[PDB]
Amino acid sequence: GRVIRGQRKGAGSVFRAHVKHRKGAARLRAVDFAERHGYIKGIVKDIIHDPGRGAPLAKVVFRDPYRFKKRTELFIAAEGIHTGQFVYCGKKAQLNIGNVLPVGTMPEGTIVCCLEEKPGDRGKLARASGNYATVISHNPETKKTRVKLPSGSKKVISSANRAVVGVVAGGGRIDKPILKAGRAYHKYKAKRNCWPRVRGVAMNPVEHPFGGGNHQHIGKPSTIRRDAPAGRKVGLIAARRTGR
Amino acid sequence: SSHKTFRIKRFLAKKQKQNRPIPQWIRMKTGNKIRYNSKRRHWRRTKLGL
Amino acid sequence: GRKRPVPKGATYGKPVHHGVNQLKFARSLQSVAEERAGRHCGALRVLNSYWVGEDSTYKFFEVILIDPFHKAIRRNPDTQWITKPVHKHREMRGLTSAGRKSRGLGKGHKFHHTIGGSRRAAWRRRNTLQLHRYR
Amino acid sequence: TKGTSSFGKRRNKTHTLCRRCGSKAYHLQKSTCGKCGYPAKRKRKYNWSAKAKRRNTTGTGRMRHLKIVYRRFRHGFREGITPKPK
Amino acid sequence: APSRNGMILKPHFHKDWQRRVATWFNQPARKIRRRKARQAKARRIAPRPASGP
RNA sequence: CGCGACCUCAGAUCAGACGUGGCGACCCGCUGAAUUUAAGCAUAUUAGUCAGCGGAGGAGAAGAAACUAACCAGGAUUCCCUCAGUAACGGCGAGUGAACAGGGAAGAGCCCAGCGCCGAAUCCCCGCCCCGCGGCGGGGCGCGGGACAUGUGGCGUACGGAA
RNA sequence: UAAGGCUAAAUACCGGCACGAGACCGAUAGUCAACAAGUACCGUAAGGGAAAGUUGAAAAGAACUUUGAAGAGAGAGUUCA
RNA sequence: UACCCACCCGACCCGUCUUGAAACACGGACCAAGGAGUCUAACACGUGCGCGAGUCGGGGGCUCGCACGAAAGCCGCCGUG
RNA sequence: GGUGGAGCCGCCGCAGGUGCAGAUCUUGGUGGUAGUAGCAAAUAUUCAAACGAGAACUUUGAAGGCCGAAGUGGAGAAGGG
RNA sequence: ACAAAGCAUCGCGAAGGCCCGCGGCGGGUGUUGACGCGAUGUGAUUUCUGCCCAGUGCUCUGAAUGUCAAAGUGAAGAAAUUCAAUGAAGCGCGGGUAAACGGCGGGAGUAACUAUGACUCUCUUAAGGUAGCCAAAUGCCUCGUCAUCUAAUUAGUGACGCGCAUGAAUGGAUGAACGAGAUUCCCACUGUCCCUACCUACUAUCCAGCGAAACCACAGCCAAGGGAACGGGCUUGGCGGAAUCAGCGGGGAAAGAAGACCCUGUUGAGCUUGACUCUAGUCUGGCACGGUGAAGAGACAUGUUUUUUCACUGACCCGGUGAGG
RNA sequence: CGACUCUUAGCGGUGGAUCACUCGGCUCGUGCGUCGAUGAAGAACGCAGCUAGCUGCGAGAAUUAAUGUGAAUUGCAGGACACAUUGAUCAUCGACACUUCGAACGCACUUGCGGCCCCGGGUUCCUCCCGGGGCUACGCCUGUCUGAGCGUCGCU
Ligand SMILES: [Mg+2]
Ligand SMILES: [Mg+2]
Ligand SMILES: [Mg+2]
Ligand SMILES: [Mg+2]
Ligand SMILES: [Mg+2]
Ligand SMILES: [Mg+2]
Ligand SMILES: [Mg+2]
Ligand SMILES: [Mg+2]
Ligand SMILES: [Mg+2]
Ligand SMILES: [Mg+2]
Ligand SMILES: [Mg+2]
Ligand SMILES: [Mg+2]
Ligand SMILES: [Mg+2]
Ligand SMILES: [Mg+2]
Ligand SMILES: [Mg+2]
Ligand SMILES: [Mg+2]
Ligand SMILES: [Mg+2]
Ligand SMILES: [Mg+2]
Ligand SMILES: [Mg+2]
Ligand SMILES: [Mg+2]
Ligand SMILES: [Mg+2]
Ligand SMILES: [Mg+2]
Ligand SMILES: [Mg+2]
Ligand SMILES: [Mg+2]
Ligand SMILES: [Mg+2]
Ligand SMILES: [Mg+2]
Ligand SMILES: [Mg+2]
Ligand SMILES: [Mg+2]
Ligand SMILES: [Mg+2]
Ligand SMILES: [Mg+2]
Ligand SMILES: [Mg+2]
Ligand SMILES: [Mg+2]
Ligand SMILES: [Mg+2]
Ligand SMILES: [Mg+2]
Ligand SMILES: [Mg+2]
Ligand SMILES: [Mg+2]
Ligand SMILES: [Mg+2]
Ligand SMILES: [Mg+2]
Ligand SMILES: [Mg+2]
Ligand SMILES: [Mg+2]
Ligand SMILES: [Mg+2]
Ligand SMILES: [Mg+2]
Ligand SMILES: [Mg+2]
Ligand SMILES: [Mg+2]
Ligand SMILES: [Mg+2]
Ligand SMILES: [Mg+2]
Ligand SMILES: [Mg+2]
Ligand SMILES: [Mg+2]
Ligand SMILES: [Zn+2]
Repeated sequence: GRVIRGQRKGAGSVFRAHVKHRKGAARLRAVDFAERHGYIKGIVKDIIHDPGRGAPLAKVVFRDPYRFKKRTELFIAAEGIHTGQFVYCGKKAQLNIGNVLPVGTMPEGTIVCCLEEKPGDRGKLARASGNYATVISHNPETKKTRVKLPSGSKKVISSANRAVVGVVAGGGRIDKPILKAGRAYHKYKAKRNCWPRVRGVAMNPVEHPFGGGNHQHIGKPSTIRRDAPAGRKVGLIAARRTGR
Repeated sequence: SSHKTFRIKRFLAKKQKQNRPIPQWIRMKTGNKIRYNSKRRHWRRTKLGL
Repeated sequence: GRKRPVPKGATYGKPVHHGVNQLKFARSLQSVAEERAGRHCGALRVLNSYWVGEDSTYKFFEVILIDPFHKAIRRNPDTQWITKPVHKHREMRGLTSAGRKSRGLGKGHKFHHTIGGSRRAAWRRRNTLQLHRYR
Repeated sequence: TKGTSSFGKRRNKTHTLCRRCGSKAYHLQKSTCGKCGYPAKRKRKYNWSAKAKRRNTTGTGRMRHLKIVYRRFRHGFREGITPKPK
Repeated sequence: APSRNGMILKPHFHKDWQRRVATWFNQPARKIRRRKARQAKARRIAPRPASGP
């Protein structure tokens, strides 16, 4: 009868993302002469960290090669980047940690992060806190390249798009146990209102389809059609297997 | 409130002058039906229209 | 077409009015253009419209409008009937070429409803007990 | 404690005086009136409580212009003329 | 509930008649509004068949 | 590499106008239920109704046949009597449900486009004078503008019309 | 003879201005409202929403004396009452 | 006959639903004013009256500013129906 | 008979919003209950004078007391006007 | 009880997952990118997590000779039409999956007291309950049997286990710390009790002052009888003495509320699903916007149709920037 | 005859029924058929010699001029007026006037900020500053001006 939590995360307005103190988008410096033909320069200012993200950001100062000014960016810092390092960008850049190149240039097996899935979108893939994406193999004509993502899936990408070299800094954030309910509330209090999650079996059948009963049992198979209406589509969504 | 707007202060200015009683010679005019004001207010009971 | 705006399927009531998806609009798409054209320019007076070109997603009608208070219309007769205040917003009451066809009037055995003035004043005359003074 | 105890922490106000209505109806958070509907250009009358309709319609105010329009018409709507002098 | 040999009587009052009832107390005053027009038109076109063409 | 037409399209506190809102009994577009009835109910019914929304006028809408008819034929629309609670509709049930003819109130008819003819024969706004000015107009005079040939004015529109 | 257009008259009016009438109601009736009524008052608000007519013909509405702190009295007077 | 009192005999509290109410069934402290089978349409039968194989009645029309009139009277309209 | 101060009924016909004990009826009024329940949360008052028609309750003086600076003290916000 | 850390599955590489919205080229997650987001289940740690894919689900580059509509094509007719061929998704078929929903049985003989039965026979199913645990908050019979604790125990603790009807993330077994959580026993303590007593304050009490309400047919002493089958009134007895004060809780089936139980009603609502009838949403086909060029192929025919595949870029779409090479 | 209680009556309270009135409604007719950016409907705040409310009005504010009318107004004052006078008062209303909101209109709703023009003081435009007046909303028409375009060209 009611509208189940999960249906409500869409309207927002409470279930909305918590973003006052966030330092700004973690982007990748869109393209020009410098990226498409040369090797524009720039130095690292600081490694300030943003709330709600395990990776530290880096304010990298280039200088705009068209008007006397100083463009400043926010790169997801590759592990090893320090303050004062020179980060070089573009096609003619050389292969070492923190230099953004086009994946077409660097050899196979290179370990990159903050990759783009379409050319120019300023960095989308493999940028979480400790993830990387290994370049697999090239294809000179058709200008495509095969890339392995942290999920283990392999994706064919156009050789143009760029990606910084190295791994994302802050690896192993999942290794230390949260260890107390305080540290969880205190952790999501920087991301959005998705915390203490009530299991459906504890709600009355008007609020969640797994409800009701004189015992706290589910009642119907917890695997559910992918072609489900919103509101039923709860539990194991379109599970192919189910079990360890 | 002691931190009043101007529109709010005017409103109290008008409600504070409607409060007085009826002049006693009114009770002398020819066709009267009025004895007592009957439209008076007292700040403890019937708070303002606010 | 039209889509019945209820905040889900959500048309409470008997399963006859249960419908949301497939229903159509009473007026035409041309009499929607003339409306939006004369709704913008409240000074001007809609006269008539025709078709120009169409898409899978669009239909481009194009509308002739007239300025009721320009002396090249006020002085020349046969066009000063648009100045008279009777004709304010002809297309809002369904008085243009396209708008009138939705009202479904005409002569003959086809147009029997709307045999008074219009489709409303038709049955206003049928659902009235004519209780005479003398019975 | 839902009464006589919660009826105590009631300091701040939702509504105030509307600049068009004159009624204590203006919603401060929502910034719309709610008896006429203020920032909306049209008045919120309704065919749907006729008793509220007849509380403020033509004639219930002063009609301080309309009341002399009925006067002029009755006589002929003339203007720019003065009765014959003495 | 029928009783013992009447008619079947489908009377049309199910809809809402009380609202749209048209009483005819104008009837004798309309006889007079028309009568003046009938006369005022004949006096307006004086030599002419009052009945019309 | 400039200048000039036109076509599109901008900006003006440019010259002059005009639109919004209110009322809402009657009126015109659209939207549109459920109580209720059926002794349950889902079709039906309530009902194209209440509410919602838009728009007017002193009345509105309608209106000069892509009609009615089958007759020895009638002749725009609207209203009243009538047709008739009838032809038809309908879990053919509850219930719904018109028209034509006839009598009467009233009675009025007309324009375009096009096809053509006519030297654009046209219209608008400026500037000077003559009259008129408390519903801004007429008369004249101006190489004062502009619209119009991608189409203005006169005859003409099917009852026939032009020549 | 469609795909374009104009049009008075009979026709409708629980709003408005201005009237006229009644086998109507007569102050718990008749409009919520015969009166400072959509007023007093309630509700944050949408909204809700009352009670309450009559001295006499003329105020001629009781001067004065007296008891009482005073309210109230006793006489007196006004009045057809 | 009606006021008070006395006596002898009789005598349970009304309204209601109910097979059955004084009921350990329910409504009812008391008193004032208000308060419930209405109008319309459609049939049906009975009854009264006019005319009678006919008979109307409506809408119209002809006669008023109504005082009484938004009445009454009249019309191959009276039969279009 | 009385008080009351301006209109009213008989008969023949016509028309109704036409007859009240009752509906946990509506509105207004008034009882019995009853001069009853009650005027019992935070220890506390007393003497003299003043004023006054009138003092357990005002005011001044004196005495006893409590709040005891996380106040029953000194200032503000919102709210009140 | 919930939450919780922890453990665990599940979807998803962005024209994506989940999700909102009436509608947009609309919005949330997303100032995000698998160490992220969304969807669930269990609930620290320790120790473990057993069998079952037959059922219902979910899912699977899975065969779709099963069926199957709109159009589409084919044929007869004069035409409405009628009859053909074909065939998308889902349905049918086949794989996987139980940390998905959930499931995990019944009989006889047989050992040297008796009994019991290692052992051996059938039967059935998808496996037939494994490790553990138990008269537990889960045991009908039930104050199960033994012991212990008591003078005495349906209580408690401990063992026993054919357990009406325990048991493995519908989690099993444990368990330090913690608990206004549930029980049992002992020491200390006590007016809880034997068995009550007195003392204090505020009341009540009386007075001056001021003054309500619920309730009320009429009312108010009993026995028995009858009676709508328990009277205050009626019948017969008993009896009856004004006006009241403090108490009191036997009676007025006392007041408070048109019974919350129950039953009826062709009266409803909340929730559910294998009820009936539908719907938003989503999957699939057709048609439209929808073009250009290229090869090539089958079917029919002796051009048509089906078109398969690979290109193109002008619609269309997404990406970036202060539209700078 | 003690008090209380009950019934009835005489009077007295309490209460407002009945009755009689009625500047009000309801109903039915008739004539008319009258809003607003020259700023409406509605709202706020003001305005009387003594005035709170209703009503009437708008800083010219219980009205203004004008025209009829022709001696009041009144609760008390107080008054002008010469009642041989627009002449007191009322009615009409056609001259003039119209605080702040409001479609509300420079931007905003605090009542705050501005801009652009003018005219006073200030200045001797010296910019403020102070005072005063006129503009400055959106949409759209016709025209006008200034433009933009590797749009179509033409001349070069
Ligand atoms: Mg629960
Ligand atoms: Mg559910
Ligand atoms: Mg208070
Ligand atoms: Mg005629
Ligand atoms: Mg309008
Ligand atoms: Mg029914
Ligand atoms: Mg029924
Ligand atoms: Mg029903
Ligand atoms: Mg239905
Ligand atoms: Mg219908
Ligand atoms: Mg409506
Ligand atoms: Mg018209
Ligand atoms: Mg027309
Ligand atoms: Mg006809
Ligand atoms: Mg018949
Ligand atoms: Mg119907
Ligand atoms: Mg021509
Ligand atoms: Mg036509
Ligand atoms: Mg009264
Ligand atoms: Mg009375
Ligand atoms: Mg009344
Ligand atoms: Mg009286
Ligand atoms: Mg009286
Ligand atoms: Mg007397
Ligand atoms: Mg019984
Ligand atoms: Mg009994
Ligand atoms: Mg009962
Ligand atoms: Mg009298
Ligand atoms: Mg009567
Ligand atoms: Mg009575
Ligand atoms: Mg203390
Ligand atoms: Mg102080
Ligand atoms: Mg699970
Ligand atoms: Mg398991
Ligand atoms: Mg399976
Ligand atoms: Mg076992
Ligand atoms: Mg244990
Ligand atoms: Mg014990
Ligand atoms: Mg045990
Ligand atoms: Mg007592
Ligand atoms: Mg009892
Ligand atoms: Mg039954
Ligand atoms: Mg139901
Ligand atoms: Mg089913
Ligand atoms: Mg007495
Ligand atoms: Mg008396
Ligand atoms: Mg009264
Ligand atoms: Mg150009
Ligand atoms: Zn308002």
